[PDB]
Amino acid sequence: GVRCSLLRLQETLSAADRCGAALAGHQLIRGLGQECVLSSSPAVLALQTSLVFSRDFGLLVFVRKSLNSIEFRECREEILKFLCIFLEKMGQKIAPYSVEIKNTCTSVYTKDRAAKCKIPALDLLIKLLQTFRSSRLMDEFKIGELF
Amino acid sequence: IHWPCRLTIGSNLSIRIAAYKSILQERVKKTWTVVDAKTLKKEDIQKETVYCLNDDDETEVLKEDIIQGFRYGSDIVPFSKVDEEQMKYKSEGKCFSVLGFCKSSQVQRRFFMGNQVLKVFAARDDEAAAVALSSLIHALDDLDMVAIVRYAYDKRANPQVGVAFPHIKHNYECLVYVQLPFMEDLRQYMFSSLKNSKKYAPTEAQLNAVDALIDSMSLAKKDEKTDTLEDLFPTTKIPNPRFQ
Amino acid sequence: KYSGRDSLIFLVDASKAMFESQSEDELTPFDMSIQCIQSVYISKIISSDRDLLAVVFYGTEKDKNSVNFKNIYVLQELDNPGAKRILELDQFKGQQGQKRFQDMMGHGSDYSLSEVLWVCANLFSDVQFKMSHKRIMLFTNEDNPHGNDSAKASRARTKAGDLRDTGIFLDLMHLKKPGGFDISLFYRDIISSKLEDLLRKVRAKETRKRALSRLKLKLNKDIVISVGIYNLVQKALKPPPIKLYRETNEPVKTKTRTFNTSTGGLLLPSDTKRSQIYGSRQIILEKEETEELKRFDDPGLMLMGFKPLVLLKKHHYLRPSLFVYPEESLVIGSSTLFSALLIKCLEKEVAALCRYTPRRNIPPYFVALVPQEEELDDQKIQVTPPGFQLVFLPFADDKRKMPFTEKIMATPEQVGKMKAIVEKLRFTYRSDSFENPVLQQHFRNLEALALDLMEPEQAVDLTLPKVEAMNKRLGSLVDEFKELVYPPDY
DNA sequence: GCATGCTCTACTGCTTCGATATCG
DNA sequence: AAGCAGTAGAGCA
DNA sequence: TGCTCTACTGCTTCGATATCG
DNA sequence: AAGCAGTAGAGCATGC
Repeated sequence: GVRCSLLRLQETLSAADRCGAALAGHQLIRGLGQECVLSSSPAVLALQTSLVFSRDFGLLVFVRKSLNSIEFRECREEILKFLCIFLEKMGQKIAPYSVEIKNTCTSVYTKDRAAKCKIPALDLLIKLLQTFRSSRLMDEFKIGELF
Repeated sequence: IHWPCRLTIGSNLSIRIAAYKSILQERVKKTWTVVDAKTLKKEDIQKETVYCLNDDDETEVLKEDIIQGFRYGSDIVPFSKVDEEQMKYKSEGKCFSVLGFCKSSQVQRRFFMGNQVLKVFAARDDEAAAVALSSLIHALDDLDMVAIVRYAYDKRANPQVGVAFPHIKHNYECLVYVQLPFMEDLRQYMFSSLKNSKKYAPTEAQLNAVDALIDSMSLAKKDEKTDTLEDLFPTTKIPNPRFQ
Repeated sequence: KYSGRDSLIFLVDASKAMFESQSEDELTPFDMSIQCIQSVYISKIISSDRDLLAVVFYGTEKDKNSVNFKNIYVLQELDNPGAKRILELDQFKGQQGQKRFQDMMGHGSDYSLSEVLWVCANLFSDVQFKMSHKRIMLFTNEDNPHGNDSAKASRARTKAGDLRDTGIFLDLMHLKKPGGFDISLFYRDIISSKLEDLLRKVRAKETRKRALSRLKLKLNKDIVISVGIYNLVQKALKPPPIKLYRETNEPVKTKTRTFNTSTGGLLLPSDTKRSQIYGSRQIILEKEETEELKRFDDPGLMLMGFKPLVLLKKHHYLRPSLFVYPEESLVIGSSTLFSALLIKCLEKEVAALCRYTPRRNIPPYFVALVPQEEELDDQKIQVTPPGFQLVFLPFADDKRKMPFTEKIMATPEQVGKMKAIVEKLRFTYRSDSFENPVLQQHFRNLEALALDLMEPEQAVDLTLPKVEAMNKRLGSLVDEFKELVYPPDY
């Protein structure tokens, strides 16, 4: 289900003729958004909060590897719409998994061009600084640059 | 400013000529100097621009990097300027030459297409050239014969074609230069016909309503017992309201 | 439709004697077809640079097609005109190209039938866009290619009928196997020679159509009509100079800011004001203040009287002239009021006078509306559309003053000579073809970088006088017109 | 009783791009 | 930004 | 004072830059 | 201007 679809997304990146890669990316992200949400058990949820975040094959890596492109908007933008509700479908099992989210959203905002790819990816960062009004991590997000 | 040039026909009809301008678009000369508030001096602004190739986390570069690239087909092609300054069009000097003629006055009103009009007057100073030019326009007067004349201001300006209309008036006999289109600056496009249109034909009482509106809103009628025309509201003598 | 695109497939018959020299040492039809295809691409890569252009050779020895037939080799796919496509394709020029095509694909086979038209239909069907023109350019010389088997003839005319059904049309640009058009054969079953359009005639054009403003003309206060203000003579010029980085070969994406207020820092739109100086005293204002001091009216046309077509002298003009037409976003009937107004203004030769405010905040301007009745003919010589036309009119400091106090009379010994001279130089005007030297040589000079053949290519300019052909055509009356009455005599 | 769930179309805005005024 | 022809400041006689 | 190199100078042409439907 | 796309929000049917 998941990580098989993630390597299906990786082979969606690394293939040829980048229009079928666009169809596969859009349908795979909007199918992942369904195969994640049919959970009610703590087991796969506790697994997913580390399953969606890895370094060798991941959603951050997938966003940044297809970011120098004028082709792929309706897939990466769907990922960024989906992580704003990742922050609310789950609570604070993302507590150290958010500084790279800050830099992910700042990169995807300051490098891409379309406005529909800058509205959900700035809904997200505002939602994150809203939910983490707790003690730590406000020094760990670099405010003196983010201002 | 007195304009000296020289008109040619064929090999040698070298008429020393004076040109002057005429009606043109008027522009206001003063400009809005941007100052900063609460100081009332100008020097507190030092604008900058950086030619910042980011495309990533930001990299800000100095000047000495810039190739003026053009677009071709589906890509960008290089080679900025000294090469285009060499392999541009050589303009070989100014000219007020004559290309050809036409007895048929077939330069009509809806093709004039310039932003100025140039009164090419006459010679001065031993005006054998000017009496020759008045002979030329006194030959062009008798029939509807037009003159196609090629102009350049200087080496900088692109050369241009234009029409030289004759002007036979009371104390001055002049020629007036207007521009003309090159065959990139047209386009023709099919619009639907309104005579043989089976849907949008009007009624005669509607037509007479139009005619009553015209003859009640007319501004030009002949009077003063010699039946020369007097016009109400001559829309040429107004001062400009914008600078006022 | 407005965002519609057109499509063209080049189907090349390089089979039997077309690859031969026809035993003629004068011209070769393969190199002629590839020259014509290169001319089409090399014009439409700056003329109409968004259509779809494909190249397909048939009768070849190998095969390359997605239904996997035999003898049929598609080469490229439906896309833009590209420098890569022409630099790839020009490897088949001459006998060196004949041998390179021989070793690359080969030549000669029992060529296809209906199946190549099936390949064209499966090439057009893939494209997900709005095709508006569906044409096939066939480069062939034989004119009974299946003159020994009638089943293939019947199936080929059947498949061509089913290609005509869905909206595909072919125009075979005839190569010259007999030179003159003596093949008066029976190829009427498929179709719906002259090559000069494909050869020369379009080195610098464009294609476009917009409307530039949709305004409304109000007569009294309540009678409104809706007109689209088209533009018909537009002064095309050279495209903008894109900026580019040296090493990575990419655009630069500049940015711009404002600071150094005798402190440094960084500024905003609000901290700074607009200003002027007039001799000794200085004015300061806001940006809304300097944008609101030129504020008169609302966008549209305002009827301010009537006049017949006799006072306006064509000494008087200021700008180009637009063209107003009865559009369809007020009511079904504004066309009818415009048609009645058209008929009356034309037959009583009267012209409207209006004030005209172009968009949301511009000072008003006086225009004069002159009617125009259409002209078409038997063969549809649609030279004029029916509708009204703006002429602009000057105000005050447009008309300057000359020195102007000079009036000398000449002698009438020159008028007959000059009448003979202007009857010697008489040519009937033009319809087209007076193209632009600067833009033209810029086109050729940009060809000579990404195509990089030798040098700047041909650069003739059809706006120069030919004094050498003027002298003999005029004759030796230049001296008598120079000194019949008047010597300069130094 | 209003507390909820569900569905189709006009108001707002997006994006390209052609023109236009304007600065240098 | 980049020429351009009258208008003079002062070298040369 | 009489002549000319030259040191301006208002004065125009064009080329690039936001503004906007 | 030319076109697309979303969606906010008022209008169809059944609920502690």
